Amino acid sequence: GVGISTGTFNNQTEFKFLENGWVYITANSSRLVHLNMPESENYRRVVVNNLDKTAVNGNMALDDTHAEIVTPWSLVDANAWGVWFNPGDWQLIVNTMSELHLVSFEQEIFNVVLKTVSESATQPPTKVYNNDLTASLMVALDSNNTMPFTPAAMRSETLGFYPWKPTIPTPWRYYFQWDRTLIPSHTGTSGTPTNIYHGTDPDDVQFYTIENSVPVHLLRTGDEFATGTFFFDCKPCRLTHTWQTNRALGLPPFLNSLPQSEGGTNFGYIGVQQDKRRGVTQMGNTNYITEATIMRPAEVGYSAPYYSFEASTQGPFKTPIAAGRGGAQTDENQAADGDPRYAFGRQHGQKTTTTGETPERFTYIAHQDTGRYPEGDWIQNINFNLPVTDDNVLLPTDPIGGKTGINYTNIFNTYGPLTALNNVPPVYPNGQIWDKEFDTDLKPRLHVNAPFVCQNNCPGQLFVKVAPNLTNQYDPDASANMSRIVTYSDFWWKGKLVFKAKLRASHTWNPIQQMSINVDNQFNYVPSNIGGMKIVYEKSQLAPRKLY
Amino acid sequence: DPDDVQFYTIENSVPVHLLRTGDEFATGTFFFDCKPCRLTHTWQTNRALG
Repeated sequence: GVGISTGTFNNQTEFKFLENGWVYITANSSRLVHLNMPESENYRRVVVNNLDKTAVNGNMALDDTHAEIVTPWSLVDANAWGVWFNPGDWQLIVNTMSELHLVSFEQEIFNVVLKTVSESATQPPTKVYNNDLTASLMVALDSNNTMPFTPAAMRSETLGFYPWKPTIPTPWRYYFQWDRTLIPSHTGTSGTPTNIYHGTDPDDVQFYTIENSVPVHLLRTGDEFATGTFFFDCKPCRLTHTWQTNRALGLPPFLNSLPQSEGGTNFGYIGVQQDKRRGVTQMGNTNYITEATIMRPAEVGYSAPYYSFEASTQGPFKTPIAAGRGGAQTDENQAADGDPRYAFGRQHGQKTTTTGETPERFTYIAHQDTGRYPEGDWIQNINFNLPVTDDNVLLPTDPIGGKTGINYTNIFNTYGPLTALNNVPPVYPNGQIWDKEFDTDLKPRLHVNAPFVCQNNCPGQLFVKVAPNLTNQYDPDASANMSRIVTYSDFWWKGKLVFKAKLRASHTWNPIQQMSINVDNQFNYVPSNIGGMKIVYEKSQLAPRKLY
Repeated sequence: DPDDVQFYTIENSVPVHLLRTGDEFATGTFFFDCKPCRLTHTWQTNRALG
């Protein structure tokens, strides 16, 4: 009814401990959601073309040209770690667990309130907020995944990360097809490179509408909507990282001389001359068995062309890579291609009491050592005469195409049948949790954005919208915009996300890395004297494991 | 890198059997799950297909 509540607030995280070292993690999330009525009730096909920016030679990487359908609907997206876990729960998970399973997800909308705004004619402005007990809220759940999948984590537009802070949903839009050509250039290129928006292919037009594809429920102040529990079919996510590169696989060489004293100046020695050694190499025309040349079971990681931009029908885009740079852990200033960089706002971690549009940002330097250090690679001739001469080696310091700032490693690819690599780690709090699997016939081995990828399906997207609230003057044949009563809705959203995790076991003599509170980071986890909050990023794969 | 340190000891991880002259140790049978290995070679390159 009007005065009877329809749900309960719940933002607890439960850890139910099962048998055999498995724990059942239930993450409850409750938010207050604020929804204004849409700017227009119509679907728009809007094109963006930043010709002014890309007209400058050398700015081709700044292309923003695209076509999208702007919809009158809003998307309630809870696909982010911060939506479900506070830093304490994350500390518990990433310190005490070894792997994580995504089990189930359900959500509901309850305690719907629809209000209208009226403004007086008094010379000093003044407005009064009133209830409309008979207005309705339009709620659509796309359980069959008919609409384009638009995870809001990519744009930092999920629900907020604080239970005590009200949140807003993101206006929903999806991509419309377009053909675009952009010929690259550089500062000093003469003429105008071809920079043209070609329009849309009729063969690819897909105009989706919520009304035609999803059942829509009209919720009044006494109604509630529950989605039901959806169960995932995803692979487990490891909460441990690998440290072993190819150089640390297998049996080390036997040391025939060992140090007799402590100190860094006292090393051990193999003793056997390098060409006289025993072992197996994949170099059939050399007798040198060294740590670099000895054969290994397979390859860990792969070189990829970095900051490579590929063009297709829709224009240029960056070639994605599955691993971060080498040596970035020692020096963050060297973090580059492959290290995901997150920009977010006051709803998602930025200090809630800052001023200005500048976002908060961090680059995630994962603990897994699966990357490459291209400044240390080289190619040399098959003859393999050592020391190698100038003409017989291609160093990263050598130019390609006459460019003094491009070397062979920029265009280099060593992905092969022998490559082994890990899934992306969970990035807390701004990282996406699950992703939908591509509908290609041949599918990618992993997604760079979410650690969980949905094989068959995963939960339908939840769309909300304030039902039209018309005045007495509505005329459907009038060309101008609709005349509506200024209406907005506040409703309560509750979600339940269920995980299954395995408690870790101490395998080594030494203690592993753990997350802790310390004097430097202490104030990152408590409110300021004027109510300000922030959620800094936490690494997930703290503990090591043996690759081989 | 401290996050990668892994010091293993046999005494802390494996049961250890002390054997005297009159003792013996059998491991039991382990059964594999590997794929078959072919004792034949292929000769066709792309130029000899079809």
